[PDB]
Amino acid sequence: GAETLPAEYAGGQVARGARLGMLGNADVMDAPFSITSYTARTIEQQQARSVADLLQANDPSVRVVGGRGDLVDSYTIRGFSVQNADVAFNGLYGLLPFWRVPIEFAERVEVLKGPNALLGGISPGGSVGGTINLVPKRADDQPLTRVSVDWTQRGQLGTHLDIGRRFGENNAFGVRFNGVYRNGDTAVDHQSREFPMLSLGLDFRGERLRLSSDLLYQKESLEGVVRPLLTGPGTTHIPHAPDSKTRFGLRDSYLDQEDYSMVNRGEYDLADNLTAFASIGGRQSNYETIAANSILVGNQGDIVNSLARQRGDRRTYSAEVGLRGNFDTGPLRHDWTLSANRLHERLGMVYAFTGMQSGNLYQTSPHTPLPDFSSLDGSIPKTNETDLGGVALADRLSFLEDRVQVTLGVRRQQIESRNYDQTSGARTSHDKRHVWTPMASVLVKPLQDLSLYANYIQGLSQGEAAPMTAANAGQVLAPYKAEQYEIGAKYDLGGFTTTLALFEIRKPNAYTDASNVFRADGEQRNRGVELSLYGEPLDGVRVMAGATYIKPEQNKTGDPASEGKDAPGVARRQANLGVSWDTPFVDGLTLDSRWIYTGSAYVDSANALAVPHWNRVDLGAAYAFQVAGKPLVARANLENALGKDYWTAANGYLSISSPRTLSLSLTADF
Repeated sequence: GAETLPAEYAGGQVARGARLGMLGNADVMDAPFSITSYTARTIEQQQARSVADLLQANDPSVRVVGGRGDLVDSYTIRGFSVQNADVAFNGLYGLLPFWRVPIEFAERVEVLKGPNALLGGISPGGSVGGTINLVPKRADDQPLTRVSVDWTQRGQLGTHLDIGRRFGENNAFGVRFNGVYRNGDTAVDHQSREFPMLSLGLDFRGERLRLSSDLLYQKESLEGVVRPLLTGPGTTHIPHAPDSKTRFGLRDSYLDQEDYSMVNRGEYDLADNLTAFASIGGRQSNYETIAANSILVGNQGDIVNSLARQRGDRRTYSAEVGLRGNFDTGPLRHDWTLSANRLHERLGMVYAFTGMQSGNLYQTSPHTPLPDFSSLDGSIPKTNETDLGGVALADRLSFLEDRVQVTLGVRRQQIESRNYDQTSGARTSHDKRHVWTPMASVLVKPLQDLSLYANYIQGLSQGEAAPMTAANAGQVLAPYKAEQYEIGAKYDLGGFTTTLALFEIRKPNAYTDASNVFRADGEQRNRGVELSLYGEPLDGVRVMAGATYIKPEQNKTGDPASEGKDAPGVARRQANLGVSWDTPFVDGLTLDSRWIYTGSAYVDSANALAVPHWNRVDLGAAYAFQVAGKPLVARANLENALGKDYWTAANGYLSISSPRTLSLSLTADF
């Protein structure tokens, strides 16, 4: 089935299948893309709380800008920025917590590398680096009553309930509830965090009919918000990163971020060569913050913090409907999908920038004045409306008993947004566009467990508005069409798998020329090679290793200083090594270690400002034992065990690393 949960691979850390958007789930060995699915088992073993926690620790292709002390995580994949708002939910956009996705309710977190506009449409934030997909927990036939308690430096106390029950004749119905409450001081100076979460995974399992509904409520409240460090006019060197426990932003910043959503999905088998599917969901996202970005002033660590209040009221609806079928034109099997999607968003977004307070990278900021932001009080007016919707047809041609697979598709994508000024209410822009966007893949299986593949596919981003400073101010440009070519090979030796991939991704780039006209005349050309090994190559020894190399070229700019230079915030070299070891010498004891490597990178387009490479080491331990007949598991996770302080580079700013962070938990199944 297209929505069948793919099985766990050897080792139980990753799965052997992942979603290919409108196409449904495909086995890794049948997918002409680089897909990785991390399992709930990994999530629980590493005590990962967010998508960022999981992905940066295990995946060679994914690095996190922002981080858990900040209000937002974003993800660099294949040398392109991926917004947390572009994280899909069973393939649907716009239904997960906007700024940072929690995963304690997640059965799977999947990564499809590279653009994928044919498979799932444009994503709302316009990301093209890759599509992260969450699969929610479902109720197993065997009843589950799981309670865990946990502690995290410095005083975060947590409880997590995971309760699953099936009812009705033949267990047709399923109910899975996750509830988390986590509250206390974080590991960063003068920061505390409250986090309630509630989730329900409901499903109906019928003969010709499958239904599901997911409800999520989540809220993150921070006292103290870590924020980027921006480069300044006369920045000549990047100062060395402060101690990660230091908090050099606005002392009395706060965040209150709330999201709740519901999404109903279903399938109906019209015949056993035809299935209809539909989804409809909505999300409310409430945003409140006062915080400051830090800006370098001078070169020896002085900063000025620039304060801001922001408020957001965001209302999103997201739907899809379609048919999946199959027939035969002789020796060719056709597996076709016709699919339409529709996203509509109403956004109220107000902001005011006031306050410029002196500070220093190496000093936790003192209590400082909060300017009066009373004007933004009251009702949040509407400032944006967005409507995205497309129709897509795709055909997977199988021949020679599935050893050769050719997939083709085309999508017509509709993009439409309106903007309204926050103070005056005036209509400032109405962008409306449509683009066709196709794909073609070929996958050949010379050996039953060796796949070779190639794909071509595109990414779509909405065009930018020319800044208020340019000779076409406020004009909204046509959408940016990214193009991916990829080839690679996957080899599955039973207990472990090796992959390789070579890709190029080209995408237009917008800047203002010498005539002060804003145009999309730049191009980024990212070519890369990716190597991966995962699985259980020895009994009780699970390994997840990988390495990436990319040349991220600014192969078309207007300036000789940046022409042909590296895209900022994209290291050329990155690597991950994870080992999980069941000790034959203690019963129930498992030890884990991870090494995360990120090469040097640049923050500026002329590449005059380099930040160093960095290394992170995690250590973990899990102890499984019985009391009164119940299974219990005590766990420890030590992130950034060496207490390394480092900058993660981005385009014009840097995110400070998180400190050494120990988390302890006890889990009991009743």
